[PDB]
Amino acid sequence: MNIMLTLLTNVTLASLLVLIAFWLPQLNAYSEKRLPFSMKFFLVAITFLLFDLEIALLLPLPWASQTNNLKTMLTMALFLLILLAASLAYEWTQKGLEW
Amino acid sequence: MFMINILSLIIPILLAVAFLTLVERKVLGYMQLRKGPNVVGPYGLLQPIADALKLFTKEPLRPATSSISMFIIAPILALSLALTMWVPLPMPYPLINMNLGVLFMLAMSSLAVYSILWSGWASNSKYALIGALRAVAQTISYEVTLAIILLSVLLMNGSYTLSTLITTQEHIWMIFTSWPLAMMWFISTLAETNRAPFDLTAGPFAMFFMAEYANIIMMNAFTAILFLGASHDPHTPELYTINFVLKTLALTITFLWIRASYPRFRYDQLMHLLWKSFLPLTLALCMWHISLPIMTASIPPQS
Amino acid sequence: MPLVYMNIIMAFAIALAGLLMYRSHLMSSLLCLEGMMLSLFIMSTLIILNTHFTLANMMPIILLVFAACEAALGLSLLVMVSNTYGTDYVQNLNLLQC
Amino acid sequence: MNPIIYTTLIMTVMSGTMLVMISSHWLLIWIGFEMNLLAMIPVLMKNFNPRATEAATKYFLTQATASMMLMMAIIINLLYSGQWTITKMFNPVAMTMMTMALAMKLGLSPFHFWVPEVTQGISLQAGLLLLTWQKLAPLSVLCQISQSINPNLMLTMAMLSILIGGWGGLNQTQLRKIMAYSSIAHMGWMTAVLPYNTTMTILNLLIYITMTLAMFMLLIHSSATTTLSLSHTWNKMPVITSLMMVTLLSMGGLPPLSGFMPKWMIIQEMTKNESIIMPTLMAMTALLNLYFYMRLAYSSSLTMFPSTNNMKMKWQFEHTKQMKLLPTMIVLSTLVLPMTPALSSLN
Amino acid sequence: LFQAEKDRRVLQMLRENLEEEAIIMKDVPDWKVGESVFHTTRWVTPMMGELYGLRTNEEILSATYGFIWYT
Amino acid sequence: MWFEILPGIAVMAACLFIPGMATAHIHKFTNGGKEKRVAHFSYQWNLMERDRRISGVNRYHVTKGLENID
Amino acid sequence: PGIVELPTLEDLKVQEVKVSSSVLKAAAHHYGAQCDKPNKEFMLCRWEEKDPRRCLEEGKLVNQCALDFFRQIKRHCAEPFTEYWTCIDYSGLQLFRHCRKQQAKFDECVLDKL
Amino acid sequence: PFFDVQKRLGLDLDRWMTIQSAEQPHKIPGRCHAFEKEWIECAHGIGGIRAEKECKIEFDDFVECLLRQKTMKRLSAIKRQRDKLIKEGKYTPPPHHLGKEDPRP
Amino acid sequence: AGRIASFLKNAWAKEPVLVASFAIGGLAIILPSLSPYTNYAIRINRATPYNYPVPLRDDGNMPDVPSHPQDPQGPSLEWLKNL
Amino acid sequence: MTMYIAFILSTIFVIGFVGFSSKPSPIYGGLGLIVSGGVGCGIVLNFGGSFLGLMVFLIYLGGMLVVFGYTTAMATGDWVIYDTGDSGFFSEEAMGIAALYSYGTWLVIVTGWSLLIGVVVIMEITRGN
Ligand SMILES: CCCCCCCCCCCCCCCCC[C@@H](O)O[C@H](CO[C@H](O)CCCCCCCCCCCCCCC)COP(=O)(O)OCC[N+](C)(C)C
Ligand SMILES: CCCCCCCC/C=C\CCCCCCCC(=O)O[C@H](COC(=O)CCCCCCC/C=C/CCCCCCCC)COP(=O)(O)OCCN
Repeated sequence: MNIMLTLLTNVTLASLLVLIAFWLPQLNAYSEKRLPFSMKFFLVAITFLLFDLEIALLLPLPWASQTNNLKTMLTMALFLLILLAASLAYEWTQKGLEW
Repeated sequence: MFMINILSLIIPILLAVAFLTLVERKVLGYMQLRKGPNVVGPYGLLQPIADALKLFTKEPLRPATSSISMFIIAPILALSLALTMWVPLPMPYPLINMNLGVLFMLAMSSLAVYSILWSGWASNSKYALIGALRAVAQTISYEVTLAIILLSVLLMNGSYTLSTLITTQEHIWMIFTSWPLAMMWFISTLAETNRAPFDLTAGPFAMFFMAEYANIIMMNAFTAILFLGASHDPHTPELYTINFVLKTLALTITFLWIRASYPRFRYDQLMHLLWKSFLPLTLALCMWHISLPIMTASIPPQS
Repeated sequence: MPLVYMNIIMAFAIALAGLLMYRSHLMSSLLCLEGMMLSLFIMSTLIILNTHFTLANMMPIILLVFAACEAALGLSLLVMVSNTYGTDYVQNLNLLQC
Repeated sequence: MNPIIYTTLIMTVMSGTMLVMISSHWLLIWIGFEMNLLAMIPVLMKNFNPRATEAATKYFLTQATASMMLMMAIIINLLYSGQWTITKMFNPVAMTMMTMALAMKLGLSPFHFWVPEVTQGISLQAGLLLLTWQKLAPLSVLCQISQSINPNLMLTMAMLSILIGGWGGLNQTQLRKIMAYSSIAHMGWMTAVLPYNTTMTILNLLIYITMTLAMFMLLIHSSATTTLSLSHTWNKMPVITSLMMVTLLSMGGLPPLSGFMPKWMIIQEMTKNESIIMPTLMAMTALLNLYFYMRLAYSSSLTMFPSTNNMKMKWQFEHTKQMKLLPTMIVLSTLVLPMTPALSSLN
Repeated sequence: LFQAEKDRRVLQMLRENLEEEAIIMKDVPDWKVGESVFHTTRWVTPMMGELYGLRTNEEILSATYGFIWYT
Repeated sequence: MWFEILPGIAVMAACLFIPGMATAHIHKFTNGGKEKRVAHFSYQWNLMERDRRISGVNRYHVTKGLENID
Repeated sequence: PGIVELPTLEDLKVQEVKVSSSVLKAAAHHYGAQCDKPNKEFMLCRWEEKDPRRCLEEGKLVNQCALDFFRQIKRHCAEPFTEYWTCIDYSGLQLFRHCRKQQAKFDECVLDKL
Repeated sequence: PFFDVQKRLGLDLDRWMTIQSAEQPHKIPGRCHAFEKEWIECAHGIGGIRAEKECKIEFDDFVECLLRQKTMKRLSAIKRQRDKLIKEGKYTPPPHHLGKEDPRP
Repeated sequence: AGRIASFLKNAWAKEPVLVASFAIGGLAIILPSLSPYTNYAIRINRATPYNYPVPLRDDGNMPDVPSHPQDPQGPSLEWLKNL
Repeated sequence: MTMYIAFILSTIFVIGFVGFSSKPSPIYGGLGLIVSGGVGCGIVLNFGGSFLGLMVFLIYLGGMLVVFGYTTAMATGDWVIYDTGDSGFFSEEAMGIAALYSYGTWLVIVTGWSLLIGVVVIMEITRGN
């Protein structure tokens, strides 16, 4: 309820102020007178997507520290971060981070 | 009285960002052996007002061939997200108390790139499209390390609740516990908002401009809450408010200082910077901050 | 089985039908696939939360990660096809025929 | 690609198949399918050219749609019963969705359209892998839930696959499309006995895998992808052509060859369940597969086609690389009929 | 103490629902008052709609979304 | 001189002061002169609900002491 | 299939504990120390019977024991307890940490009296 | 087909996530824990065909707990009859159901 | 030994970020298995009561189970207080 | 009762799905899918899945649809089935999600291997030659 009302107020104020900005100077009269598709940017976007997926895997860490199985969770988190570093290293050594 | 609270949150931010433009020209001017605006108003105090009036009265140059839909949607989304980022923050008490406030801010920052994408696509120009693609790639690249650093820092907090950051830093700032993460976080917040040395790129222009400066001030507030924790007394929150605002002002003046001090990077240079210096160190420090509470038996309480 | 589940299943069916139409623009095919996985995420999350089955709170995350990886793979394939022909039109993939 | 990367990708494909085969949780089976799909694409696109890219994108689209349908079936099954184990399906609608997804993965009719084009686009090694190894996981999943399948739908798609393969193989001159239609027909034969006996399905799978391995390895040895190119094989290596003719006769179900075993056992098992009409139609339709096998044998070994002058240089050279197990596969696909009662091992 | 209060409150709500149900369904021919939908006689925790089904909308909405919407 | 930048910084400081102080004052005003009660974890939400049902005026912040136990 | 049996509204009548959450939190430690036996009897019956309708008498007993505890508190240590729960009610999180002084006052008062 | 590697080696690769009543973290119970437990204990060691034919009562109760079709049907019928009576005008809700009651802790 | 020292000295120059990253990661991997406070962290996690401790039905054969919380029987938390 | 807010959100979800399923002007289809994803996130959040809804809204919207738009730019009844009790002093969803590192070792292993293989596959496919 409160969050819905806050978002609605933000959107309403932004819309009102942008529209008055776009319409206040529209009342007075004036004159009123490709291909390249670089591959590197796509690789940057795909690398961002994959790293974002691995980050999403890393996100439940603050709650995983209270499990009473500390050794197993530490091993698994270190494993995830090690494979993240391995992905970065593989893309580094295969000339995937060049311009 | 919730609408009154919402308005008393929204309006002062716009006034602050309106007077932040006057403070930026003054600080830069004095760093350049000159003065800022000191004619319009007793000390340039009316300069922000004059600029706003002139901008809202100047003709808008609609491309006459662009898609009007995305053209009008982009500033709405930008300003709405910039204003929404403010609600979660605790100064000392948040307008809305969220359990996953930090995650909410991360999600909003993730959305923030759609305005750039839509403005670049609807501009009806190939060069503007190239610039927009370049900016979007830089933004997503740096938000990666923002997220990783943020979770590494929160590993000492115990949750995603923003109010818990005040309790965590009751005796000592988080700056002393992990300063390298703070350094990389500050540089990443520089790169996120397209501030020098990373600034590689009438109405709608005014709207976009307001959104950027509100994002700058919000980044400063989040950084101040995260790394320089002020002591909060439940029977007098005004002290916490004063300390938090002073720290935010100092950090914003620090961005202005950094703008006045340095040249700018190339694009390949900033991509190499991130992907080959910040990401490896961020991963190593994330491993270290995962291991440290277990090694020292200092796991934070909440679960 | 209440009406919300029926609405989500209808959304999944609509996304599947839109995928199987192919007016043009393989990018729209990928968009339909991602709509299908989003519908799957929503409906599985609702099932898991309603029954208080604590241990399957993992599964939506796994589904999201795997489907986004598949999305990246499909995007790469689309980019290669476009670089081959200059456009992502469906009818340009007629070299192989039954 | 790099041999290390190729070996890692092949191991990932095999590990995804094994993960499907050994897991008891539906999510893990879905994960195995996703892993197999993810590692399969570079193997198909190993030799980069527009045809391989088109085949890879067609295969990706089909498999992604099938995986989405399978995930939806799993979620519906979970909704109507809080179970994740691969057992009785527990729901009529969920079962129908799952059966179509597995048929799309296998290429059963009417979801057969992608197999010939994907096989034609890819090379012979990728075709071998796709037509042999990529059938284990869906067939194992179908076997695990064979007590839940509606016999009408399974038998309908099986008979449709047999008819479609028989008719579509008659029109082909390319060898890879012939092999694809043969695979479709054999899949249709395999899935017509799941409602009654899964051991027959596994026996047919083993026999077909052996025969297909022998045929693809022979085709790789004599590097021909068209009928006319294979018609030049007698002028250099007639033994290969004779072995290929024997293998083709075996693949047509002619006794006393090995290929007669699966059809014989499936007919006998289906007759035990008071089913008479369908085995008769199935044999009548397999006659078409035998016909185009005979046409290939006529063009290959039983007659001598004209040659070219430049074969004289090829007469002077020997194959640098010899494929191991080719001899074993030929013998196993030719002369194992007397060992038929060994199927009781639950192969 | 909270457990005891919760049990008493739930039982009271169930009893009031039973009383109003007995009053309302008096003229329905095949209806049975207070009939279970389970074959077992084991106690089953009631749903949200079993306790507030006949109550007003404001407290239905409260008991459903108050904790979620409280920020 | 450099202190001529101070007026703008002071205006910014007051503008940034307004939100937090306003929120704290509204929280004290609408919660009976005390801090707004926070409810994560669904147990202290039940505490708030019980307080509201005990007060008798449908407000949780109306605190019932030992005088009400008779 | 079957009829669900429910106790009458008379069986659910009991003198309720009409103190708020802050008072309960302030008195919780001594309440658990003193009223342990009826509470544990009730909770053992609750996890053994798995039925609320089988545990009403123990609920009435725990209500009575809590009432006796609070009557003793009112009789002997009214004002230190009042100040302590005034603390606990002021805070938004109801933290014990903020006025350990009043906690010490209440603790020494109850130690001297009861 | 199915190669039971887990049962051969006692590995428990994925069995922990199969059912509601299998060792949830912090001992958090499923909504239909008792019904599924009863159904599983009924059908153990009996085989699929016999489990389906003989343990139908437990599975029916489990499905009723899971989807609550019968309960929602009964509540909808009760509410519909109440609406019909209040539209006709022979029934008035008590103060308990009109918000005028006295709440209890 | 000389080759490794030369490699480390050459990597510390012109590549300090990677050297620091590898050092920090290796230390984070190695040290937890050697620190004695990880068992303390596990024990602290054990002592955090999230659930209600359900009492046991007394049958006269449980001398180790306390009858009241103040009884000496049962686990103690004096070690946590001393920490 | 807000006139079945869950029902309204579900209808908006289905309408958005019909909107982008017509496949007009893939940028507009992406906009429709963004709206549908936001509505689904709202549904999950209103149901009680705060963390999973935030995962939708962050990962899906801000990474995957953003990459989709980037690539495109390069080219030319309720409230009744609910529970009765409380959860304790924590959220069951967070506990179940965090159990991934203590219970789901196998899941973590297979997912990490799949992600690394996906990185390698993307590199190999995009080499070209
Ligand atoms: C036996 C054959 C070995 C050779 C063949 C290997 C086949 C492929 C490799 C994958 C299999 C690895 C086995 C791991 C199975 C997971 C279960 C086992 O490890 O026990 C876990 C213990 O976890 C272990 O620490 C996992 C360590 C192994 C992971 C580290 C390296 C993994 C690499 C494997 C291949 C991945 C890619 C290659 C990387 C180089 C369970 O912990 P536990 O606490 O008792 O019980 C949890 C339930 N509770 C919560 C109720 C208590
Ligand atoms: C065992 C721990 C594992 C986990 C920790 C790691 C976490 C994060 C670190 C990994 C991130 C990915 C690493 C990617 C590796 C890329 C290698 C590379 O190609 O770099 C070379 C350059 O660097 C190299 O020479 C390769 C690596 C050099 C060795 C680095 C350090 C090796 C070990 C040092 C520390 C040993 C232990 C520390 C003990 C210290 C005492 C306390 C090429 O650089 P260019 O971009 O082409 O620029 C050159 C043009 N001017």
